[PDB]
Amino acid sequence: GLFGAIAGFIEGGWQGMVDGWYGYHHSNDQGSGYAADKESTQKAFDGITNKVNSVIEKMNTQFEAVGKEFSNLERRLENLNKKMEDGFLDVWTYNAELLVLMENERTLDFHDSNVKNLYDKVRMQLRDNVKELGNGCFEFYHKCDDECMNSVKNGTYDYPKYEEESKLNRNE
Amino acid sequence: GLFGAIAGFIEGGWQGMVDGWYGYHHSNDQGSGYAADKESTQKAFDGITNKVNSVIEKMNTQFEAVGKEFSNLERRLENLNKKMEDGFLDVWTYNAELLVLMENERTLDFHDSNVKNLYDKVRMQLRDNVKELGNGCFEFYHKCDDECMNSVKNGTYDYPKYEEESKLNRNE
Amino acid sequence: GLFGAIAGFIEGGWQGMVDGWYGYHHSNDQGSGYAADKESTQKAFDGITNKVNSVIEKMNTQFEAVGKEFSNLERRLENLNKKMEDGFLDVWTYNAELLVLMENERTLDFHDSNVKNLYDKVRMQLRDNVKELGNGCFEFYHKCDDECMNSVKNGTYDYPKYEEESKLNRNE
Amino acid sequence: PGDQICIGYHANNSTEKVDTILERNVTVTHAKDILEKTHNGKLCKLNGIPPLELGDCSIAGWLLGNPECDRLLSVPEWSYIMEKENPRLCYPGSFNDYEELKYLLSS
Amino acid sequence: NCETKCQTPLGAINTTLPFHNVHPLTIGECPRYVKSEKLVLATGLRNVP
Repeated sequence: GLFGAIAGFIEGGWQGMVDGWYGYHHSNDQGSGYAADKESTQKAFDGITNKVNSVIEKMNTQFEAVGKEFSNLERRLENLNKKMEDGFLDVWTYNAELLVLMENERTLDFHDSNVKNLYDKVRMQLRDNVKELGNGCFEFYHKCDDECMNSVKNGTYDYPKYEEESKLNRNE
Repeated sequence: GLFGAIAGFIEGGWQGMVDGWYGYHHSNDQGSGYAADKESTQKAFDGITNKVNSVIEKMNTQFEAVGKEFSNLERRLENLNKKMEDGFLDVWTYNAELLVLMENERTLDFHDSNVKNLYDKVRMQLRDNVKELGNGCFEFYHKCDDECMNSVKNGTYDYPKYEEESKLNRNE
Repeated sequence: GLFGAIAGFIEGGWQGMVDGWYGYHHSNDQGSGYAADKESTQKAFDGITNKVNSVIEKMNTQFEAVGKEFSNLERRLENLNKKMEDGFLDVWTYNAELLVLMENERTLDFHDSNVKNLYDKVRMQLRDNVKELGNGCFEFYHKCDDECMNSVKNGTYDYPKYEEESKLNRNE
Repeated sequence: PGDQICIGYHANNSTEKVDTILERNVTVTHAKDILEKTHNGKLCKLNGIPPLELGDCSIAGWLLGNPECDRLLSVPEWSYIMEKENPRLCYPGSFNDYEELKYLLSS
Repeated sequence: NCETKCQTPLGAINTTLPFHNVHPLTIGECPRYVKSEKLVLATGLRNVP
C-alpha cells in the first residue's frame, strides 16, 4: 500500500495466524510456527473501534417527521419542501460515500504502517546478525532457538552475544 | 513531502523522462539514459483516475428548478427560500474547497510514497554491493552493464555473483 | 504514530528544547546540550498555520437573520423552518466534528513524518561511522567534537575522513 | 538451512469487498456496514406511545362524526397517525385550514 | 406490539447507525436518508493469500 508492506515486499498474508492482526513466523531447529504480537494488534483494535465509534456516535439525533403536509392549494410550498429534502439528500449521500472511501483508504494504510513499523522494530534490533531476505524474513548468521526467538519478540535481544559468530558466518 | 522523496533527499525531477511518472537513470560504460517503471506508474495512474472518478461520479443528480416563485405578498417565504439556497451554498462551497485541499495533499503524498517505495525496493535488492549516495543514486562497488542494469530493473539481480568483487572494492 | 518516531522508537520528548519542534542532542568531550532545526521546524510551522488558516478562512460569510417570523396561523411553515434549521445543524455539527478528528490525526502523523525524515537524513549522511542505537541516537565509532557536530547538523559531514578510524573501532 | 524469523499479517477466508478513494472491490478480513437497510414490515409504537389508527376514515370524518366511520378507538394520547390510500365526507363541502388541523392533530 | 424510535411505511429501524436507505417518508429520531445501496467501512486489513 502506502508503506509497501501489505501486498508489497511482504507478498502474502498468513492463514495460519488466527491469533491477531500482525505477528511473527519462526523457523528453527526446534520447530516452526506462528505467534501474534498482542501489543501492536490490540493498539490497532482500540484505534479502529474508536474510529467506527467516531463516525457512528458523532451523528446528531434530531426527532423529525418527514411528510407531505401541503395541499394542492400550495404546490409552491410542496416544491420548497421537495427542494429541501433533496438538497440534504444530495449532501448526505455525497458526504457519506466520500467519507467511507477516504476512511477505508486511511484504514488500509494504517494497517500497512503497523506491519512496516513492526518490521523496522525487529530489523533495528537484529542489525547485521541476520541476512535481510527482503520478503519480510531475516535469516540468522548464527543459530537461534526458541529461547532466543522469544528474546527477539519480547524486545530484549542480545546482539554482542552473537556478534562474532555472525561476523564469521557472514564473511563465509 | 511526507515520505521525503520528492523535494526531499531526491532534490529534482527528470525532464528527460517522458515515459512515465517514476523511473530509473543508469550511468555505465555502455551509455547513460532514462527508463520508466511501467508497473508502478500504471498502478498510480489507475488509482488516480479512480480517485477523480470517485469525486465526480459519486455526486447525485437531482433535477431541480431554482427561481423566485414567491410574490411580494409573501416576503417571508422569499426569505425562507433564500436562507435555504444560501445554507446549501455555504455547505457545498466549504465542503468542496476543503475536499480539494485534503485530496491534493493526499495525492502528492501518494506520489511521494510511490517513489520512496521504488527506492526501497531497489536498495533492498542491491544491498551492500553499492554505495548509497543519498541523492537517490547507487554507485556500484563492481562493474555493472546494460545486461546487469536490466536485471536490477526487472526484479532479478544476482547479489552473490558480485559479492566478493564488491567487498574488495568496498574496503579499498 | 504512523511513522513510528513520536512515542515510537524515540520514546520521549525533550523538555530541554524550547528552541523549536524538532532538533538534536549532542553528547561529546566538550559538553552536552540541545539545538533546534530551524529549517524543518519553520517549514512545519508554515504548513500548520496554512492549515488552520484553511479551515477558518475558507468558510463562507452570508448575512442571515435566524428567527421565528411565522405565527400560529401557520404551524406548518414553522415546522418547515425548523426542519431546515435542524437539517443544517446536523450537517454542520457532524461535518465539523469529523473534520477536526481527521485533521488532528493528519497533524500528529505530519509531525511524526517530520521527525522520522530528519532521522533518516542524519543516518543517511553518517552511514556506518556510527552505531545506530535505535532510540534515536547515533554513537560515533570515532571521536566527534563541536566542530564536527555542527558539520553533521548543517548538512556537510566528511565520511571518508573518519572512515578508517571508525572501521577499526567498529571491528574492535 | 538457516534459522529464520519473519514478520507477517493476518489473512482469512473472508470475501467482503469494500471501496476506497484509490482502488475498488478490495477484499478485507473484516468490515462493518454503517447503512441500515432493514424493512421488517412491522408498525410499532413510537417512544412508548401508540399511533392513532384511522384506517379508511379521515380526520375530517373522524372529528365530525361521519356515519361511515367507526369511533372504536378513542385513545387519549398518540404519537403519530396512520391511514390508508384514499378517503371514504358524506355531505359534500370543504374544510377550512384542513391541513393545519391535520398537522395539529398529528400528535 | 413493539417499540421503535424511528418508523417508516415499510417498517421500523434499529436507529443505531448514522445512515439508512429504507424510506424517505419517516417519523422519529432517524438516521440520515441517503441514496447509497451499501456503505461498508473496512475494519480489518487487506486480504491476501
